[PDB]
Amino acid sequence: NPTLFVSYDQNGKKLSFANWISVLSPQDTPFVSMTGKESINQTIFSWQT
Amino acid sequence: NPTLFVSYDQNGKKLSFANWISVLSPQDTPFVSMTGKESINQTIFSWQT
Repeated sequence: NPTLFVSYDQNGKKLSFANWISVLSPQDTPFVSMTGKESINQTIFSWQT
Repeated sequence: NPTLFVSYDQNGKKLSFANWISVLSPQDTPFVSMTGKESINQTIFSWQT
């Protein structure tokens, strides 16, 4: 094999990959977290004022 | 036309109203929350100073 053995002449070398993923995702949701839930039956709802 | 049932084609529909009414007309009236009232008989009253 080549005279001088260096990192560029290596085959079958492990990847040294990282076992995680940078999940940089904001999901605060301040509004929906305090609005409130109310079930309905139709696709159109109305109210009086 | 389509034998399947779709919201746009439904005829008998329960409106699913809100079951209340919203009114914001203020009713504070602080000046009426003063000292109590005083019943009288005649349409003209008076006092000495």
